[PDB]
Amino acid sequence: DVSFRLSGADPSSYGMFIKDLRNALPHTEKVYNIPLLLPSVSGAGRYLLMHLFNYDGNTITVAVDVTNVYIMGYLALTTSYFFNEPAADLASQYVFRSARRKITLPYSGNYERLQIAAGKPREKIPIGLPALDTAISTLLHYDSTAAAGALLVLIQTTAEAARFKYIEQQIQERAYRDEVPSSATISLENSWSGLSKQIQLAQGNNGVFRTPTVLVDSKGNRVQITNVTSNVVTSNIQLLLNTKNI
Ligand SMILES: *[C@@H]1O[C@H](CO)[C@@H](O)[C@H](O)[C@H]1NC(C)=O
Repeated sequence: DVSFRLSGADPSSYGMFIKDLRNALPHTEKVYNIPLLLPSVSGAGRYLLMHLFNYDGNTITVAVDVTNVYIMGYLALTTSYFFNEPAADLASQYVFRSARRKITLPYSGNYERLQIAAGKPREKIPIGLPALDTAISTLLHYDSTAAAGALLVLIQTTAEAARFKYIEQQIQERAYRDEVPSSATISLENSWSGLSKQIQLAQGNNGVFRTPTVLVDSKGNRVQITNVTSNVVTSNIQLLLNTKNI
């Protein structure tokens, strides 16, 4: 368990939640000083439970695969909800078995299918701590269209912030006012797998990527990352997806 309370939340307590989230993910090595997530984990140890409390103190518990930071499903009162995909179905064998009923959401967890279900891309969905409080409250009342948008908010404010310090900082800036994610934020989210792969390939290649990774920077400009000396590698990314899962 890691925990976050929106009641009384500020940039510091959110920082501590994101720190806790990162520290709960097991790893045996660092690659260029960045934790390398495990190739796999067998049984219930695969999944971390995040306890989130909205402002009024209602709670959901979110199940996260510790090898890839993917949200598999969540529990809200006595009802469990899982994405419609095999990994989630497998997770439902291990978490929230005490739920009185289990609902399978009518989409998978990937951004493309979530955006379809929600009626909108995530460029247009404001994120922040208030949006996170809203998302928690939404997931309490099954509505599958509303839940898709809530889940885009949740994934970005939790998993994506764990992966990148820049995104954590973006959410901290939106502690008391939501705002659509920066282009750079979207870019990083979409590049995580690729960055993770190229950082791993750079080991044995003198710190140079085999294939450059294109990102958008904080001013809106398209930039190529070619090696591990980039600030994206030294001072941004916090977790690497294992190339075994790429
Ligand atoms: C790698 O990227 C840096 C930016 O960090 C750039 O200035 C430099 O020319 C590149 N160095 C190598 C060894 O490719």
